[PDB]
Amino acid sequence: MSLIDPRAIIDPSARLAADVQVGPWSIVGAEVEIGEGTVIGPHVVLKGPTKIGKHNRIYQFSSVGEDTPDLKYKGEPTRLVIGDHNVIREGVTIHRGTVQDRAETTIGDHNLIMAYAHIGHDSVIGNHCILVNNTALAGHVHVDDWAILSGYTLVHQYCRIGAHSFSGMGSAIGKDVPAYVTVFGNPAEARSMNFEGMRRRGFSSEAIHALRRAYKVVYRQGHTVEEALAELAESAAQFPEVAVFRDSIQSATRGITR
Amino acid sequence: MSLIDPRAIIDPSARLAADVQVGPWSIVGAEVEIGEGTVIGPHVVLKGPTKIGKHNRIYQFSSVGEDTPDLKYKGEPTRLVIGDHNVIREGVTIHRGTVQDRAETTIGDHNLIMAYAHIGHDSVIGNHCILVNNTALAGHVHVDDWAILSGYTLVHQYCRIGAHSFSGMGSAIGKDVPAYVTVFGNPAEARSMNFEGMRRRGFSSEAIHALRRAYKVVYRQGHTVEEALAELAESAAQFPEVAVFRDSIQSATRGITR
Amino acid sequence: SLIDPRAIIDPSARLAADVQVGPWSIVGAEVEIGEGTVIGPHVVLKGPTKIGKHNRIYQFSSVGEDTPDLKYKGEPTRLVIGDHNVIREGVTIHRGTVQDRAETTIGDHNLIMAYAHIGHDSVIGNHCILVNNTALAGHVHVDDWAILSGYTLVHQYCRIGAHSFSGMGSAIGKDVPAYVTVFGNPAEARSMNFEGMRRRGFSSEAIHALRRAYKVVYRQGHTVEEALAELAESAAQFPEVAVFRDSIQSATRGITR
Ligand SMILES: CNC(=O)CN(Cc1ccc(-n2cncn2)cc1)C(=O)CSc1ccccc1Cl
Ligand SMILES: CNC(=O)CN(Cc1ccc(-n2cncn2)cc1)C(=O)CSc1ccccc1Cl
Ligand SMILES: CNC(=O)CN(Cc1ccc(-n2cncn2)cc1)C(=O)CSc1ccccc1Cl
Repeated sequence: MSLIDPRAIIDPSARLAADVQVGPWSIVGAEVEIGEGTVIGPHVVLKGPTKIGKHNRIYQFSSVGEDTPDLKYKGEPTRLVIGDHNVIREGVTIHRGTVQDRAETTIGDHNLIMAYAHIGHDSVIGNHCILVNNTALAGHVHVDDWAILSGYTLVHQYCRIGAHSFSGMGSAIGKDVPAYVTVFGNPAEARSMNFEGMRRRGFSSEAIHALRRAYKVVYRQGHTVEEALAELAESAAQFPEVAVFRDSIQSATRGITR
Repeated sequence: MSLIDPRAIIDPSARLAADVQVGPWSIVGAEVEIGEGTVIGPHVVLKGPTKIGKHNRIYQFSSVGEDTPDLKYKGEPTRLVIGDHNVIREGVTIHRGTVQDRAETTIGDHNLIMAYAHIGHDSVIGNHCILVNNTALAGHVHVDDWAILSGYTLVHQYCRIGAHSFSGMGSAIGKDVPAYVTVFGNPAEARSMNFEGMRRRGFSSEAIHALRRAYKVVYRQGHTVEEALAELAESAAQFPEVAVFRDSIQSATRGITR
Repeated sequence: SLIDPRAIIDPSARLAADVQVGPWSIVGAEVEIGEGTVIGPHVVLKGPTKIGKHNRIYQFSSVGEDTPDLKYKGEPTRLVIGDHNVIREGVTIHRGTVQDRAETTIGDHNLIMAYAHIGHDSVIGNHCILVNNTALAGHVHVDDWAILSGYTLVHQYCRIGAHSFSGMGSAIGKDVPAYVTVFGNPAEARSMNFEGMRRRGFSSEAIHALRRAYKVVYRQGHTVEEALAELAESAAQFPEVAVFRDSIQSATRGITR
């Protein structure tokens, strides 16, 4: 046994750390860089320019670093960056960026991306996220830390998925999801907050209550989004956790001079 | 000429019956057992401990016997069991069980599992079922005989799908589906009974009528589930087919002491 | 050479001189591939299949496979693909059945994105876009310039009209008239694909005529028969409206009442 299967294809211009493993019938294309302790399964296609960090696991039938088919993209040298300790399951597609945004699709650390998920050009994923089977980010999607997207969740171009937020299965998301919020259906509707998530992060009980009141201000009291932001000001100064929620709504809603 | 492609990989500890066929670039991992007359296509990944029965057909890009990514599972030696005369189409994922249930994902006989379907840990499928393209069982799902799940049907953890039942396409099922019942939408709603299915099994005309009346008792007459079960008692003693229906509702609805 | 030594080419396959085939791809019996086409790695082609010129087919695609429909009993049905198509990763395309025309057919300049499914006997025109995980159950006709957003599902026998547009996660169970936009599960008509008309450089008079046509069919309490009658004037005035009328016409025979 060697760590790189003789049946794999490694481009001369690829750069692999010493203890990387690559399974049989995998392609590591030009300008792919792979960090210490990462494991590429069999039947994987990597394409560049792509940087993959340390201790990742990528499973069979995944195409990572492919060009978007968007007719916007004309063959420019855009990037894909993946951090550390990620798991990418079978059949996942991840596309590199486009020059019209930041020229980079980026993924953080400790993420779990389950089978057949799609991560479109220019998307940005944080840390500790979970994208369940067949979740699809159309492009330019920002997913902040600890978010969970249930299976077959679809996200339109440019949407922001907030920290600790949660989508139900078969959700079709067309607007930002504020931090902590749970959404369901097609089209997606806000229902509650992800209290399970807050429990696991060990939030105080006072903070959990504050976040429920915050939900009610925004969603259950007839406030416009402007009026809600004003009402949340007190509660956001009292609790770092509520400030995250206010900040996610703030940055979603410029509006127009009326 | 041998029936196992020289380009395939067969683990020393795998056990294949005499006339098994394996296509090129397929992996038959450690502790996989394959029965008489089964055909593995090209580009298939089998992983163990897995037992596959006789006269199965498994198509390209399928990963059968993989570990769930559920953070619940910590690497214990769980099983997958597949029966006889099944067809598993391209890109299907089937996961082995978890110690927290029965340590076994199990599939019966004569099933058709179409492209890109997912069968989660600890799920149990009976005989003569059809899972259409991209049907997903989240885990611990029991599918009883002759069920049909239309394309892109999603099923939450722990749901029971009844015998001869039928889901429409893009269904999102969160509670049990009684036998014979047809459900549609996200979230799934009961609509009618799968009379097409009863026709194919050659049910008597008296039994079909009895099952329609049974549907009406449970769904269209303002009965509580307890009151419906009581009303069905007569009809379930008269017809084996109605007993299947009553039994599926019975075993769905312990409830809580009120 | 342009054919990877790690690929498998059946003796009975017929490849034009400058076809490229990636490693670990199978070009099965009775597959024909035209000038300038590129097959990626890890592709499975099966026949009888005819693929035209300047196509690009990506990894993990199974093109020309038999339907699993229990209707089909192993007869030699066909798949035909035209010119300048792009088929992205993981796409499945099935050949036809003897119970229809024995042929699944795809035109020119189409883009079929990852994990899309094209069921037996479906017919796709030109310039269409099927986005990730779009699924045509079978016998589906998609006319020119249609766009099906991601995870759009289409029931057997539906006609998707020219320039029509489905929103994401649409579940389509009846015909979609030309130009119409539909959304949801079950799919509902909302408006017309004006963006699409802009790109084709339709006249401004034609765009207006098509909006009025939408209103006749959908927003004025007309039966479909009454709408067709009302559209007759406007369809003679504008080729673009005739496409719309014709899509509704051919959707609605009905029964003698
Ligand atoms: C266990 N809970 C559920 O399965 C509910 N869930 C959210 C969810 C799922 C998984 C996790 N984690 C897994 N490892 C750690 N966390 C967390 C939340 C869904 O996405 C349901 S749908 C589905 C589920 C699985 C496969 C296909 C489909 Cl379609
Ligand atoms: C033939 N009938 C349908 O196709 C209707 N239906 C239920 C259904 C489907 C198949 C079967 N069988 C196949 N062999 C025997 N039975 C029976 C009922 C759907 O799943 C439509 S959606 C769909 C259909 C096909 C591919 C992708 C998608 Cl998304
Ligand atoms: C950029 N436009 C959108 O992504 C909106 N849209 C329709 C659409 C999409 C793309 C195109 N084109 C691409 N090249 C040329 N045209 C046109 C219309 C969706 O389908 C969203 S969902 C989706 C999108 C992509 C992957 C997975 C999924 Cl789920």
